[PDB]
Amino acid sequence: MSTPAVSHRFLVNFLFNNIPNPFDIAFQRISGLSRTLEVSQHREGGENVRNLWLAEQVNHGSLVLERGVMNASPLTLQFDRVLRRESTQWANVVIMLLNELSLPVTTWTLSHALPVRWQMGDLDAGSNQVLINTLELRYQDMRMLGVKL
Amino acid sequence: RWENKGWFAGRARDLSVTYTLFDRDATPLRATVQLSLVADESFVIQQSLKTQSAPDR
Repeated sequence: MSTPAVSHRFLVNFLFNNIPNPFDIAFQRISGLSRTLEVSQHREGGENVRNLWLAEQVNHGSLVLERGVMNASPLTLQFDRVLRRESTQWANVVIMLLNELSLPVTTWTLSHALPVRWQMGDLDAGSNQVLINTLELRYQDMRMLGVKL
Repeated sequence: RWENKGWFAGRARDLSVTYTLFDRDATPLRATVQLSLVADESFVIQQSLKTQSAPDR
């Protein structure tokens, strides 16, 4: 059987409408994409032994990203504009894992992602650590691709 | 001992049954009744309690 996919190589591509060039930014800690369907349980009168689950509404999670405090990229300059309320532009994000050669084995492809939260790491006098800042986006739809679905 | 007697007379102002469980053919087999009554005693008992307080001697 083919070997499963490990989780320490990944590219992320962003495409805003403010910014003319699509840019690719390296992260440390992409959190993880959930997708819940939100059923509800109904209880019938004469039926006491089975359950009844009724499908309603697909809920998508959130894209939480982590990287170090490095030079100003086109994405930390873009969260600065949205969190100062100077723009409300959102982007189409493409996230993909890479195998041993270079090849994309799975792709996640988020749509209309909106920057909603910046979170700075701690400043501590005895710490021995890189200052990590936490970024967080809310998207509208999600569409996973690739050969390793 | 009800209000001052060993019984509570009266008529039913209100009643509400709310069946909550059933069966496959729906024999109900759970009820939760919510009674509510009024006082309405008889006239012989009310006249007897009156003569026990100041019977005009």
